[PDB]
Amino acid sequence: MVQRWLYSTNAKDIAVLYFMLAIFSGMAGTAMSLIIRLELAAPGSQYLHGNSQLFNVLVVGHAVLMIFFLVMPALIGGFGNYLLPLMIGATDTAFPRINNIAFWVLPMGLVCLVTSTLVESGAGTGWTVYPPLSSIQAHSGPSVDLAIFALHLTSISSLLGAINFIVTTLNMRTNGMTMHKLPLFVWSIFITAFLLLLSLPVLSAGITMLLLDRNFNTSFFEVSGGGDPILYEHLFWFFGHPEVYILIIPGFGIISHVVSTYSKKPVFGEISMVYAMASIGLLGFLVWSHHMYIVGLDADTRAYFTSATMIIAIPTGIKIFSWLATIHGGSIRLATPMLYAIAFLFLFTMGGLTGVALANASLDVAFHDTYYVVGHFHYVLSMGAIFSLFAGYYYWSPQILGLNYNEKLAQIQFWLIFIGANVIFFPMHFLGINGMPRRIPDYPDAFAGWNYVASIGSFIATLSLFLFIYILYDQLVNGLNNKVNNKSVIYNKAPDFVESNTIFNLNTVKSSSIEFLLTSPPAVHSFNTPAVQS
Amino acid sequence: KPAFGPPDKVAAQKFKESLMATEKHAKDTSNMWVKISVWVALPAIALTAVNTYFVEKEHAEHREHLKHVPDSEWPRDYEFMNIRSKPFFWGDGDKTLFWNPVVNRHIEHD
Amino acid sequence: TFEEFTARYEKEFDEAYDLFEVQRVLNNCFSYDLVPAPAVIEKALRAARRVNDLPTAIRVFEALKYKVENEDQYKAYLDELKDVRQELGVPLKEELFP
Amino acid sequence: NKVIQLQKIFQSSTKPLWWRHPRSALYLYPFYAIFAVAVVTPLLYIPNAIRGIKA
Amino acid sequence: VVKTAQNLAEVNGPETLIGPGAKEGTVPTDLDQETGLARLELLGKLEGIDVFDTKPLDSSRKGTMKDPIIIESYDDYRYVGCTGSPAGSHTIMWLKPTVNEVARCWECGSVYKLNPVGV
Amino acid sequence: MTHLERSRHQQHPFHMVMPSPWPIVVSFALLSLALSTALTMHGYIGNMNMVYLALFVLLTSSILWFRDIVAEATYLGDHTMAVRKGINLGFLMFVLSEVLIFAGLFWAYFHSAMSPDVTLGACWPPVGIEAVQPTELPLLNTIILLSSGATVTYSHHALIAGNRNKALSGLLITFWLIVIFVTCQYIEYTNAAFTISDGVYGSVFYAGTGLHFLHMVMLAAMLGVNYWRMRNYHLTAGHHVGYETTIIYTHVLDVIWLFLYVVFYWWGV
Amino acid sequence: WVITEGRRLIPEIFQWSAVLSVCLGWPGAVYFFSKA
Ligand code: HEA
Ligand code: HEA
Ligand SMILES: [Ca+2]
Ligand SMILES: [Cu+2]
Ligand SMILES: [Zn+2]
Repeated sequence: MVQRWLYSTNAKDIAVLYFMLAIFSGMAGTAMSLIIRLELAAPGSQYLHGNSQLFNVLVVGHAVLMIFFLVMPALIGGFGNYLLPLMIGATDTAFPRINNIAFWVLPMGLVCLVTSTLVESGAGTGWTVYPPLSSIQAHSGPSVDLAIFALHLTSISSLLGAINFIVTTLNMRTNGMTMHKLPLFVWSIFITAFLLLLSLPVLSAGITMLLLDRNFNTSFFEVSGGGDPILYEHLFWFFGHPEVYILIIPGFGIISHVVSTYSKKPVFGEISMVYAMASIGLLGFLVWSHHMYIVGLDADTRAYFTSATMIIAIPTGIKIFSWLATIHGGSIRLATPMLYAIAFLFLFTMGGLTGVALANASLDVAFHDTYYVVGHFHYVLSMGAIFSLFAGYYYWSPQILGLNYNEKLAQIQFWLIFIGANVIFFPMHFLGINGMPRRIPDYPDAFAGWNYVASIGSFIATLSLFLFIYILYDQLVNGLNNKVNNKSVIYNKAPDFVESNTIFNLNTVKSSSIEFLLTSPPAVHSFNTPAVQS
Repeated sequence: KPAFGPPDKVAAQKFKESLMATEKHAKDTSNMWVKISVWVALPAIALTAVNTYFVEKEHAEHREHLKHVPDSEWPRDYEFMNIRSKPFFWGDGDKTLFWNPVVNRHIEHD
Repeated sequence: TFEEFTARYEKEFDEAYDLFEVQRVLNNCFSYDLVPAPAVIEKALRAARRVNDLPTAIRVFEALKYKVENEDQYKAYLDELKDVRQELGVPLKEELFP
Repeated sequence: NKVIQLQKIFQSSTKPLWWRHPRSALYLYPFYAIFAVAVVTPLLYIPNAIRGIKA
Repeated sequence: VVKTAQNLAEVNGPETLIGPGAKEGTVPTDLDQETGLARLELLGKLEGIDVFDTKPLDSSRKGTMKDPIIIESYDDYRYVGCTGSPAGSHTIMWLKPTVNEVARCWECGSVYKLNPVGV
Repeated sequence: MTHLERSRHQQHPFHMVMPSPWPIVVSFALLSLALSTALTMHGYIGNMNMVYLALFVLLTSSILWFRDIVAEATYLGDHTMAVRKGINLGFLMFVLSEVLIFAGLFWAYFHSAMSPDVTLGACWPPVGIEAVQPTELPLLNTIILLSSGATVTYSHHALIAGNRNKALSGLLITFWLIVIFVTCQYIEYTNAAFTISDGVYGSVFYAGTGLHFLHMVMLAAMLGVNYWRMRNYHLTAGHHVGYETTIIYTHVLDVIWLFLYVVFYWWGV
Repeated sequence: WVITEGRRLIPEIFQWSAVLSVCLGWPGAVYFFSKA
């Protein structure tokens, strides 16, 4: 009905809408990656005739669709909207009517982005829209103007969503849930919302400065007029480095919850975990210019930014070890979410070691703007944030939807995506150390070796995505039959050693959150009488 | 059936007296700010408005003197003075939102 | 301490009024890092007889066999517990062949 | 003032909140007429801009 | 015909809560122009009553099968969180006491029987 | 209270709002504004009659959103004590974001001021710009804004005290003392020698004060809806959230002006 | 403790060296099989 979906006020329906928009944009953005790989498979322009445009435009579309339209609406708008009220114990959000406008301004941004792509110019500027190239003299069409308007819409959506989560967490908790006793996912969402609140306005200021400079004649970054194109870099990256932490902090809560349910032992040192999670968010505001090492800064500020960025590894490492200490003694259940979590623990540590290798300003003069950095951030994004998204889906979907998903057909998808992504993103570090630059459509012949191998691996991941789509179809259709036959696994916690099969069937869920105690699917009005803790 | 327990009767007379205490504190502190307004704010505005009024008329005669004689033409513009990368869309090609033809000219020295 | 540990589960097992509590206490006794003393195990056997559950008494040694970690120490527990086990009637898993 | 008699009207109305006040018909009907022109006219110029003809 | 409640016991839903409006030339008070759930809360404050319950559940006892801890709810179920007799002894285990069923707290052993007052 | 009566009421203090069409109507009005503005900037329409239409629909829809909020707080009465704390907390988190927008504008000023560019003069302000004189006219605005914070304070406490002639008079002076700020700022803009197109100096100058100028016009509108609601007996003596958020807004907006008076006027000449 | 730990530890180091050599050393196979 129109009223239920066009006039939505229920938070769960808004979460479903966020999910539904994320998959469509996810499929749209992962086909541009396929075309990019097909264009980079061999030297020479093979598929796109000679157009260097429509290559940069495709890269911009891919990056924006993957970041601002898949991970943001799924981790924050999809999981955050559906699960934070339930684990806290609130019936819905504090501002239920702006929660709808936090979503409905996203489809308008898609229209602005598509119509920007369809205008004769296009926006071939990168996701970092630097002023002098995206000025009015070099990009003379209305294309990047429409691209900027999409960023404003996403920013306003994220800001209004972030204000909602801070007030919801602070004064809508149940009768026993002191701020000291919270689930870790809620803590991650809280810290992420606080980072967004303090980081978005600076991006808005810089982006509006760029718009006014292109159309209102303000020497904001115009060289002829005293403007500085490097001020834009400061303004943008002040939102940029903290941003790489909005996309991973809610990814930490998912892993924290997954590894302590299929390993039947609670997390080792939770208070240190929340301390480390807050320290990464707080201290990420002091390291933004490591993205600006070679721009010509002073020698002494480079030393400061080199010393401050390595401190990031102290709390981060604490999270890596404390994850390896909560699985040491317990009993391990190797299911699909556990396989995703175990893969995450390895691939994210492989990404972080390369990251600390990049943190030294004296060495970054050899690894900047190469495929080395691409290989780096594709480990923490395509293997660090995507994997926790798959793990979260396989973790909560049977509880949310009420439909099981044929385990053995999902482990095949896991192995395919594992060995497909490792093929794409491991050879990149070899291309980067020989000096292969970024953002080029065609490369010298000597680089043709690992590029072919990486192009072969993209088809494996695309096949895994197609298999995942089929898994979705087989879950929605005849998914009620999956828990009748022996295709799926019903219980996420096996009985203990001295626990009989007839006593496990009176205490089925031994969980530390309200999420798994609710009916499947959860009711529209979940909490009439408030729940009591401790 | 009683639902709630026996009335506290101690939270009451501590909630009903704070309201009386609150309105009493707002009653006299309001009188303090009225005294500040009349005896500080009002004289301050009167002593700066009469000063601004006199200086403003001194500027006004200067502004109308500009129109009388172009004479030696308007001062030349530095390389950063008038920026016309893309003409304005609202009306003519080169006029900003607030334009005072008396003081803003934009003459082109070709 | 170990003696404090043994003397406090010797009291927990003596107060277990159902089959849910007996299987809850024994899951706590074997959840600790230390392997329990043979005095502890004897009281656990008495509890199973009190709540009338043969299969939990069988799982006591099965829990011990994986817990004791030594092939001779399992025999050490075996020898001292011969009298109580034979008197009760608990069969080992290998003898039972299930 | 009128708040008491306005309270009795808004409550016990069984109508959408923007239709409860008796004077609401004056705002809503002219709004949807102007609103339609506002969100449909810019959509007509999209194909004209894709071709490149400037009006 | 209908008069404002003037007390928490005379409340008969919403119509009684409505109040007498402020006289012309005076600043309205809350006892004059409150109308709904905000007024019902205000009526409770004037007495020694909190209309919304925020008290956690007791840790005084353990609670056995023959002496369960009674949890009072307006529905056919509720959610309770156990941490032990000294609050915080173990990790929280969420339970769902319902009508015709009691939660057992596999870690600690506490028992809860729902008390269904309502409807 | 009987057990039967208590079950005929909410068991929680939070407010459940009915489905509404304004979150999406505003969303569609923001696309028309975004899509019409992108066209008129480069032609493709011909005149700026569609931009005005988009702004009118954007404003009118927002008015009908606020029209619903006052109805459910004054006639249906869904703002319990817990709901009132969230609204105050939400506004405090909204003014912090507003401050950080200004913090990005002070950063843009200090970047070109501490080390002035070479295409400019070696100095700051650039060569040939007649900057606004801090003592003649802006000083009148400084005294006016401070006096606004003193007359809204006793208007707030007079409302608590219980007399409506002093409360109503405090807002009336407050509104007209803010309009004088807007008209006096209008006079200076139309009498200034330099424009927004005058290099980098005009960009940072008119972006800091211009953003404040656009915020003062929205302050007068907020003050105007509190005079209608006070005159028609909406605001009570112990429950006025639409007025508390207005007093915080005008006090915060005076601190921002004092900061803009020290660095853009005094320190920049 | 030397007798018990030996039966389990030392075989795993050999299995350890195999898997890690696969995840990290796979591109060596492609280069040798036919760098061509
Ligand atoms: C989720 C996304 C994400 C995450 C989590 C990170 C995490 C880190 N990143 Fe970065 N990064 C990006 C996304 C991310 N990054 C993106 C997208 C870019 C490119 C943007 C662009 O230019 O287009 C980028 C670019 C980037 C640069 C700029 C490179 C350049 O442009 O030249 C630098 C510089 O130092 C950097 C460093 C780090 C460091 C030190 C961490 C640390 O957080 C990592 C810490 C991890 C570890 C320390 C390993 C785990 C810990 C242990 C195993 C314990 C033991 C550790 C020790 C003993 C040290 N990455
Ligand atoms: C979330 C962010 C994200 C994701 C998922 C990806 C995924 C992929 N990307 Fe990358 N990429 C970026 C962010 C991302 N990328 C950014 C920011 C840049 C920089 C752009 C610039 O330089 O301006 C970039 C640039 C970039 C380049 C370099 C372009 C250049 O510098 O010129 C290449 C080269 O091959 C590439 C390829 C791929 C491939 C083959 C995949 C995938 O095939 C990898 C496998 C992953 C999937 C197939 C997705 C599976 C999941 C879903 C589809 C969602 C549904 C699932 C759930 C809801 C659980 N993208
Ligand atoms: Ca090619
Ligand atoms: Cu960074
Ligand atoms: Zn317990």
